[PDB]
Order: sequence, then structure tokens, then C-alpha cells
Amino acid sequence: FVRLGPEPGWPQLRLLSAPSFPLESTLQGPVHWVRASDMRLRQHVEGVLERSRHILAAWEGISELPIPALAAWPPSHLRWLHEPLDPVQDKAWVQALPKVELHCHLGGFATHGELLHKVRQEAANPESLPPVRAIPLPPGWPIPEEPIGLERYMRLGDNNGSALLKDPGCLRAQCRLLYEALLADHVAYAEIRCSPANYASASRSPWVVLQEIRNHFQQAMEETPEDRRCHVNLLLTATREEGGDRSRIARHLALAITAAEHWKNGCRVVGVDLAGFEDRTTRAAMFATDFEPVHRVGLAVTVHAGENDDVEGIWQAVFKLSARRLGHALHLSRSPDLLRVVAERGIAVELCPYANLQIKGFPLDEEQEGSETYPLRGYLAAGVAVTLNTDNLGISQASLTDNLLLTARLCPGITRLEVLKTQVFAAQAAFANQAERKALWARLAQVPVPTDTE
Amino acid sequence: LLTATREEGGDRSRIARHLALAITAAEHWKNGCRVVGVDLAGFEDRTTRAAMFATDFEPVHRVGLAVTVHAGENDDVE
Amino acid sequence: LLTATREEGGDRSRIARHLALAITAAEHWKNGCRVVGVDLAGFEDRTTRAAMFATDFEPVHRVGLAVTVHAGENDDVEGIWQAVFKLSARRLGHALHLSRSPDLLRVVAERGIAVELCPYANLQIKGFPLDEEQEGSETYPLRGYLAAGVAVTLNT
Amino acid sequence: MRILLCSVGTSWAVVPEAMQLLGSQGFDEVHVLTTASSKISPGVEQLLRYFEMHPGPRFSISRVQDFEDLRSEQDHMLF
Ligand SMILES: [Zn+2]
Repeated sequence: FVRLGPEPGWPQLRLLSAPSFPLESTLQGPVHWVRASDMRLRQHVEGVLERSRHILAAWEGISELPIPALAAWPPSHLRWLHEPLDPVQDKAWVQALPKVELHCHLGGFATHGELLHKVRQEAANPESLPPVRAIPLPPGWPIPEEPIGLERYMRLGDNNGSALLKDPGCLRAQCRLLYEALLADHVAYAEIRCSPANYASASRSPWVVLQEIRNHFQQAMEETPEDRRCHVNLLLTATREEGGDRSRIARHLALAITAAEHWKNGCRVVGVDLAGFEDRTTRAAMFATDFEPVHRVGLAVTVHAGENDDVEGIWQAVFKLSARRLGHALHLSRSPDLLRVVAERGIAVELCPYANLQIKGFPLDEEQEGSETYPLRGYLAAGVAVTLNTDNLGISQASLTDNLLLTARLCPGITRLEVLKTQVFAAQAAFANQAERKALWARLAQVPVPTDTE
Repeated sequence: LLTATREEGGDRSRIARHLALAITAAEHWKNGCRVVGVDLAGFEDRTTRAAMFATDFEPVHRVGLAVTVHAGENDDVE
Repeated sequence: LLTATREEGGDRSRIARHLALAITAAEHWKNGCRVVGVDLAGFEDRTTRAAMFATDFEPVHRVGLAVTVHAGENDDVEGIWQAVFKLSARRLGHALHLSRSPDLLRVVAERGIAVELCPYANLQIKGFPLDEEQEGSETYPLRGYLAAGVAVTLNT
Repeated sequence: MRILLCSVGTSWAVVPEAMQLLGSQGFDEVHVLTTASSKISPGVEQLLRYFEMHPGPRFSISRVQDFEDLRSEQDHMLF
């Protein structure tokens, strides 16, 4: 007897059982006659060994993969990730990516086109519908020849928002249609920003509007299967301006505090969004005492500190408002000390490629990078947690898929791993709880398999 | 009236919840029983002489909610 | 870490020297041993409680110096609240009463603010029970903090 | 429990010899896999007679259907 030694087997192969792969047997006398119905077991075994080789090959270097499930990818597929993103060839791969949406405005979704009419045709009171104003889009939209600035950008969404969403029927259509846009884009987690007091009426309090918005999204979420369901959380936008009426901020801040404990499950209010008029008169510290109640009840804060080309406003947002996320904020590099603080404290930067290109303008399709480029890759290289968003699905006329692909043209040489790293950043930056984060991470583990690699 | 209770160096989160609840409820109900103001009550001392609650109550003043204040167990006119 | 100690009596000249020393040394050394933050050391009470030094620590935040707040011999959550938001503290020392404020505990975990626990010192100063059977109303809050998602560190 | 799996060919005597690896204690049950070849059919009965006169462990002489001879790659994958 020559013994070749015990064999431990393979960890996921020694658990297989006979019922899973039955062997049909015909009894001829005292001797069994066995046959195999198909080749399923070998296909299972070889698929396991195929995956086991991938994990061991990618085992050394797993810390550099934002999604650990990517270690089961073939080494050719992993080399594909490190290659620069192709805006025209990776349209299908980006479209199928489970995405995270952190900066999306409810009032800027169905601003023009067929979607504007679909919201209008479901008004509860068609006689109260405002006339459709003539708002012509700049030529080349969504990629204008020249940047249009912030004033012209907000005027492109004048057919929707407060004008249209005071109607309960229009508000319902806007919420359900926006969710349908999220599902079509394979968004797994979204945070929608709304201004419920802007849509309030004499008989409809801002609490009534917000409760309708939440239940419209909750009903949409419940009707969707768990596998492809987009979890929607709500941020309340506190809008600042030059005097006029700042009791609306107190109403929105109080509404978000009230809504925070009201809904502990499903769609829920998870933060406030300080936004509106950007100036040294309306800089962050002016509202520092308004947000003390927000901080006492554990509500997160994100700040629209991204147009006036200031860095002092970002300083108050980080340190006077305790903002967890910064909207836009394309001029962090102006203060290399503030850039270090943003990366060190984990403050996430919400980048909106199309909106930034349309409002500010950035060099496009340049083969080198310098002094004017979109700061996405510079922010990533500095350790900033960067997320990519749509800002306004309607005004910008682009989905989250289009915004991700535009970063290929905005930032030369951005890799497909870096796109995946922004989705991971957005999951970490989300104002989600443990149950929402766990559900979102299970979705992000399902990265689409690339086609036509090498 | 919703009572915002002063507590000695303690959680102002319950005050924030009560003050925000009143602002939300003040405009929710326009008829019948309705929330019409806030009460500042609870602990009272030289620390809580209610000057430093003025930041908490500016949002209450912005939405036209009336305020009544408890002069508690004390002999202070300040 | 340079320690700025709060003192009974309002003496803030040595705090001004320590805070200015850390700012000067922050960019002086960029390799090897370097000054990386300031610690706001221990005198308790509403006087010398965090937010009173928010003006003092504006220069520290502007030069990218991290802040840890060193709570000691106190049982108030307002100091932790002011350390997190008025002081922008990135770490908390001896924060043994976070569970008493459920909102504060969630904020600490959500913002990734670490809690520096010192097992022996906390036992010697506060006196937690030892070798007890399961749990309850007296146990060291280390395992309670971990279950809440709090970044917990153990120190000497 | 101790189960012995033994493939067999034109050399049926390997299975009874494989029975003696553990000594007098033997195996709690032994199972034999066989191909459908007619050349090795006589060895199947020789295994049966040995099993009858040495009983006590469970016996199986399960024969792989539609596998007569190893001709191409498909035969081995079927086995
Ligand atoms: Zn925006």
C-alpha cells in the first residue's frame, strides 16, 4: 500500500451534496447502472476553480480595489478597470452600474421636453396651470458653446418647481416620474433635495407637502422589487437670499427636524441642504446659529458652497456649519490647506459634471491637464472623497450615466476604477443608516462584467 | 402651546424638537385647535436667564409664533 | 500633540502660547516627528467648557491642525456636544457618557469622531465594575460604543 | 465511519486487495465504480462472489452507463 496522503479538498467544493447533483441509477440485478442527466456538476466545479484562481491572483492588491467583490474578476477584466474610461465605448457598462445619487433637486427634473408635459397633464386642477413660458435652451445643449452662468441656468427650469408643484397632481407626477428616471439609470441609493414650503398652499401646509413627497417615493419604492429597488432619502433645502423672507428657512429647518424622527424606515428625511444665493453677505457663518437645532437632533448638513469662486465660504461650511458634504466646491485647490482639511475630515465633495460645465465651463477633451481642468482627478489624488451627481436631471438634460461619462472628456485619463471609487465614496458619504448602507453595499458588489476587454 | 423646558447644562435637542414641532404645527392647522405659541419653562438659574436662548427662539419669531416665559423659582428681575 | 490646558482663573496666555506653538511647528516639520494637532486638556465645569475656546481655536482650524478634546472628571454631554460642533474636535478623550445622549452617540459614529478610551485610567478615576457576568448600567461603554458604530481606541 | 471508493477495470482483484488497507478492521462500507465494458463484465461477478463470502460492509458495484471504452475526450468527461 502506497498512501498519497489526505486531501483537504477545496473550501467551497467540499460542501456540495448529492441531492444538488443527483445521479440516476437503474438496478440490474445486484449491480447499479448510473448515468448523468447533464454536465452541470463539472460546470459548477470548473466555474468555482475559475473564480478561485481569480481571487488568489487578485489577493495581493485587494486593498486598492474599492469594491472587494472585484477580486473575483478575471485578471484581464481587472486590467480593464485601470485603463482610462471611454465615453462612447463604456456607455453600456456605465449604464448598468449600480449608482449612488447624492445631489439631485426635485424641482429641476421635468423642466422641459416631454417630461414637462407628462407632469402637467396629471395636474389635479388644470385650470390653475401656469402657461408654458418660452425658455429656449442654449445651442448645443447639454453642451453649450459657452458657459451660461448661474443666473441663466436657474431660469431654464422656470416651467417647473414652485410654479408647477403646488398642484398635488403635478407633485405626484414629478415624484413618480423622477423615481422612474432613477430606476432606468440603475441608481441604487438616491438623496432627493426638495423645498416643501415652496409648494405649500393655503390648504396645504409644508408638512402636508413633505408627507406627500415622502409617501409618493415610499409607494414607488414599495412597488419595486427589492433586487432593483432604488432607496430614496430626502434632504430639505434651506434657501438663502437677500432679505425678502428668511422665515422660509426656519420653516424648512424645523420641517427637517420634525420629519427626522417621524420616519425611521423606508423613505426618510436624512439632512438639510443649505443653498440659494451665494455671496459674502449670505456666507455660511451668517446661518451658524440657525443650524444649532439641526446639529442637536443629529441631522446631517450639506452646503452649496460652489459658485462664487470663494474659499472663505467653504471654511465656514466645514467649521461653522459642520457640513458633512460640500456641493460643487470646485475651488478647493486654491487653498491647499483647506484641501488637506477636507480630505482629512472625510468631508465629501459633490461634483456635478454637466452642471459645472454648463454653468462654469471647463476645458473639454484636452489630452493634458493643467490649471483649468475639472478638478475631479486632482481631488481624487489629494484624498478627497469625491462623488459625481446630476444636480438637475431636467435643466442639465443629462442622467447620472451621462455625467459619469462626461468625466472622461472633462478629466483626461480618468480610469474606470476611479469611476467605481466615486460610487464607493458616495455610498460612504450617504446620509444613510446601517440598514440602508448594508443594502446599498450589497448592490454595489454587483459590478457589471465588462465586454470587449483587452 | 408647546413647552420648551430649560434643563441644567443638558440636552437642547428636546428644546430643538419642541421648537421645530411648534413651527411645523403652527401653519399645519389653520382652524379648530391649533398650536399658537411656545412656553419657555423648566430649570431656572443665572445660567439659564434665557438671554442665550434668544438664538433658539429667532426661528419661532420668524414664523409669528408667540412666546410665554416661566419666571421660575427665583427672585431675579434680570 | 501640544496640550492646551484649560485653567480655573481664566489664564489663557499659556493656551495662546501652546496654540501658537503648534501652528508654527505644524509647517516647520514635514518629515519624521512632527506636530499634528492640539489637545484641549482638563478642567471641567460650564466655565472652561469647550465653546468658550471656540474663538481661540479658529487659527488652529485655519492651518489644518487637528483637535482632540480631553474631557475629565465630568458627567455632562454638553461639553461633548460643543467639542464636536463648536470646537470641530476630530477625537474625544474619556467620552464615557455618550450613551446618555442618543443623538450625540449617533452623531459621533456618523461623523467618524474617534473616542479615546483609557481602560486603566477610567477604572482608576471613575471606577467601573470588573469581571461582572453580562452587562448593565455600570459596564465600561467600550462594547456599547462598538455596537453603535463608534470608532473606539484604547490608550494608556 | 470509513468508506472506501475503488475504481475497477480488467483487474477486479484490486478491490479485495484495497479492502486490506486498514487491516482486520476493514471498511464500514465499500463502493466500486465500473464502466459498461463487456470485457470487465466477468470481473463484476468475481467481486460479487467475494462480497458474499466476506459480508458485513455495504457493497455497491455501480456501473457507469454508456461508457464502454475510452475513445475520445467526451468519454472521459462523461466518466
Ligand atoms: Zn445644486
